[PDB]
Amino acid sequence: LQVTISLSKVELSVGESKFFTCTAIGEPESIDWYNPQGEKIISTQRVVVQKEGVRSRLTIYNANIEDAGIYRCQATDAKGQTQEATVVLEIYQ
Amino acid sequence: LQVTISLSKVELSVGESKFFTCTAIGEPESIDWYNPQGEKIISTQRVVVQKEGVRSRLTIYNANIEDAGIYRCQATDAKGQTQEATVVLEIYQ
Repeated sequence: LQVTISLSKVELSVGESKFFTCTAIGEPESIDWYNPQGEKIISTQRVVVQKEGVRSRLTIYNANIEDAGIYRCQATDAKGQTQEATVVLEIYQ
Repeated sequence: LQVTISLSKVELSVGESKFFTCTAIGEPESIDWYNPQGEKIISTQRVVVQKEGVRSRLTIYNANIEDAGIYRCQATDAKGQTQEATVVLEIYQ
């Protein structure tokens, strides 16, 4: 048994910060995050991704109105086949 | 491959409404939601749970300050063994 609670869309207020956990059940080889502009997110000082085994944590710090958009988590097994989940970030104020 | 994005805690504003999706990967026989007071949630007019196959959707409508708390999703395989995930609901304003 693996149980998860996931959300379609999350609302954030400017200045707030939140982390999202992505989980690949299977024998996933890689898990990456893609920002609402198509680009694999590389940890910065303010948006960090820390892979915690079979899970990957994207933490958005000090949110701003430009962080809005669809984020993708994308998993990859060892024969190069992918699978993904998307969460929608809204920024208010 | 099964991919999911889940949150530790979600903040809601009074009057707002949001749905949470719980997923049990395995051969889950049942999936139930427990409100922050320990009780299996029974669909009302305002808080509905609709089981969608291997997933269960808890929708909280017209949120109020009393909806705050920890919610549990709890899955049960056919030999009565359980497993769970918890999300934290905060209500502001």
